[PDB]
Amino acid sequence: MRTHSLRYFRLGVSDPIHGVPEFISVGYVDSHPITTYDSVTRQKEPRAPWMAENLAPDHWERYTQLLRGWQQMFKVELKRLQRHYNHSGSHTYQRMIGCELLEDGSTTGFLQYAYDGQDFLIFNKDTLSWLAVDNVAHTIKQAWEANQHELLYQKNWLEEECIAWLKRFLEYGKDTLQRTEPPLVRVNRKETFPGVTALFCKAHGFYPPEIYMTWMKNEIVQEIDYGDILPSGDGTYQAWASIELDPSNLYSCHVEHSGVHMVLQVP
Amino acid sequence: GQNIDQPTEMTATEGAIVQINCTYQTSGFNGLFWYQQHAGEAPTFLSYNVLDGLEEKGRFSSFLSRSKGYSYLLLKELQMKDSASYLCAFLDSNYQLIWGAGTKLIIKPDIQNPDPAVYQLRDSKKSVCLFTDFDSQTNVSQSKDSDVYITDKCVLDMRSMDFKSNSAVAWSNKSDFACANAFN
Amino acid sequence: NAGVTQTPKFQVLKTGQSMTLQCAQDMNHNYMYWYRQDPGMGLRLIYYSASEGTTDKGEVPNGYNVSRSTTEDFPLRLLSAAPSQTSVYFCASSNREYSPLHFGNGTRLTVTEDLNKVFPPEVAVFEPSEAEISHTQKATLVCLATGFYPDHVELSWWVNGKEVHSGVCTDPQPLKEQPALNDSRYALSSRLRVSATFWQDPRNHFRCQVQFYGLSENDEWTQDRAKPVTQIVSAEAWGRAD
Amino acid sequence: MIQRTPKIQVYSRHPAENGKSNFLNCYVSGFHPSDIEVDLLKNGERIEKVEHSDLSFSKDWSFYLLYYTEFTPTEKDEYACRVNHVTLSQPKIVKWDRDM
Ligand SMILES: *Cc1ccc(O)c(C(=O)O)c1
Repeated sequence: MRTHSLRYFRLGVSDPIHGVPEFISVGYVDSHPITTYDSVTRQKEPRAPWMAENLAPDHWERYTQLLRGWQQMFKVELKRLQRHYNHSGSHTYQRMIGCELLEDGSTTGFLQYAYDGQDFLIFNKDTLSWLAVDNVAHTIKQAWEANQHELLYQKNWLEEECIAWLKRFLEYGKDTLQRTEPPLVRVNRKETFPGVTALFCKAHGFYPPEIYMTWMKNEIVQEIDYGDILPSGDGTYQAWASIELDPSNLYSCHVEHSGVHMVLQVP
Repeated sequence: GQNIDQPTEMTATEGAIVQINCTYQTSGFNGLFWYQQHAGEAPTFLSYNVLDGLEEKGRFSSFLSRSKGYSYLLLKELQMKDSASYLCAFLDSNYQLIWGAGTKLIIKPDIQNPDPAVYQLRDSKKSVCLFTDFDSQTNVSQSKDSDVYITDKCVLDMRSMDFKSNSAVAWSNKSDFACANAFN
Repeated sequence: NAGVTQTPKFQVLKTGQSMTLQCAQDMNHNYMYWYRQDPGMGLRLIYYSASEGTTDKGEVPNGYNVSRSTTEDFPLRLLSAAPSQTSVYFCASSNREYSPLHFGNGTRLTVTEDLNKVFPPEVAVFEPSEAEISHTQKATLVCLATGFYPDHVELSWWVNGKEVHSGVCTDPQPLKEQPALNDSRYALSSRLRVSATFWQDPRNHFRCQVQFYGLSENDEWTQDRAKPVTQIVSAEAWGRAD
Repeated sequence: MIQRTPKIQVYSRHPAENGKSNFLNCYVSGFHPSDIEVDLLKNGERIEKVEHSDLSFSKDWSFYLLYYTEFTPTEKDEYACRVNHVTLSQPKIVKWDRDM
């Protein structure tokens, strides 16, 4: 079994350039987009066929209305923050909320905000308190903490509602979200410079994107170069890990994916 | 957001305690509310519960059991001014606010010295009868005779003599109609 | 902040008439709501608005429309008055989809096939029983408002031309004078109880005022009887030793 | 105020082979603010048939996008990714490594 997650992001931009939406909301299950809304379409829409097939029109109609409300609230919140900081011109405001359902059935829930892409306010649903990065965040923290009913609302949403939505969507998208595409893994020798050979352990075609790749000696090798886990464009991912050789040890690439362990020893 | 139930009406005595129960069924829940609505007035916010347990402010408490789908509003040291409809409502997963049909709370005054009597009022240049000062355990039945009108029991507070009294009024156009017998 | 302002408080309509109920709030609330309240059921949502510039259907939108061109205002429009629309309407606002609702004072609305069914109250004050005075040293005045339709009245007591509340009990619901008829006229009773000494002082003037809500001075009228317009009907009694 | 310039990585869906149908990916990530322009190039010229994901959100508040086009690589065909962003005084060009 593996962790699954539901996340909703918001981006507000004040005085956006022509085109740039004032407001965007996108939902994700794991790495997959499931929902989109923005200030231009003013519609909440599925971003996955399995969300479209399983949620009737009245779902999208209702969340369309909620998102129009949240869009307006977001615009006011940013305008107020800009006033507090005495900032003119275009600034950004972001929110992320979500939950994880782990293997054991244990859960996490989180809610935070950024201003100009930097941490502003982080929720602690166990102490029912907000971490504020500066004086202006502390001012917002005070207002929010004085509303015990809203904090309790937030705790409940993160712990019960967010998890119930995640399980509903995981079932809808089961064939996409809970499948395994095992990696195709190979080892390349490359002379990177005269008399210097590097070994590349390369993986592609794998889903989910979480993967562990390391190099071992006969012990884990030090100074291992890592490639990012990158989307291949077909719903699968690719990644690599390299070492440079000294001009006698035996080296082996170790890869773990979705509960399968593989070793490529290079002779 | 399926169903919500609360009793149509409850009656309790001044100075005592009443627990108003509200049950709900839903897959999805964003909190349960109680509102107070005085006769002819707007509902006003009383309480919000979303986690399991008990909140108290003054003479009012609100309890929520998530697993049982159960809330109660507890009123202690009941006062005549607590006479009102109490509306239970909950938010489903989509913030749909689902309202109970309301509980009408009737408060009986504590009549220490009941002095029940039927009086005839001075006519205006009709004949009016007043049943007054009876104990709060007495209920006033409507008349059989369709030419004889009888109001519900009304509770009056003479703060000027720190005195409470029940009354009902009866009237008729009939030239054959006696106040003495009008209330049974 | 005034909270939610809803007008009018009372309206009678003929079948077929249109009507706008006004609702405004000065609290900068995003959410506004229209409900109807009918006996034996929970509030029913007609329409709501999540924000300035959007609106959506509630559970019973048919026969009604709304607009939300400003944050402050959420007018409800009855397109073509029908008897099934006889109800009490409440406007509400909330800061958010999950925060407490603030309600307006409501609109009691009656729709009749025929404005000839509208009648103002007759009002009469009945002076205290001499037997009550002697037995209790208290004196109960009764006020009777009879023969009115629709059941759109406010009964107040005035002593020496100032409104009083202490010692008053008014029936919470008008009674039907003919409970068969669907368009029965109504009666309402109220008591004011004072000390025998207060009733015995001839310096004390007692006044029952009934504010009735009916037709407008603007409405057409072809009955012989006085046009049954919104009007105050009152009766009075003076205190007296004896 | 902290701007983050994009990370720009160019690669093929599959191990490239001359005369073998593939997809050319340009993954632009770790940037803030969100406004970005991305072109795929073939011998320095803007490719017409290019698809992209919607703007995507990372938990560190930066954004990412994938731009890709169907192609068949040769030996003398140069592919690149050209990116502009407020952090870049001129568009940045990243050449495809033909998979080393
Ligand atoms: C569709 C949806 C549901 C819940 C939340 O919180 C959002 C958002 O935060 O934008 C969106």
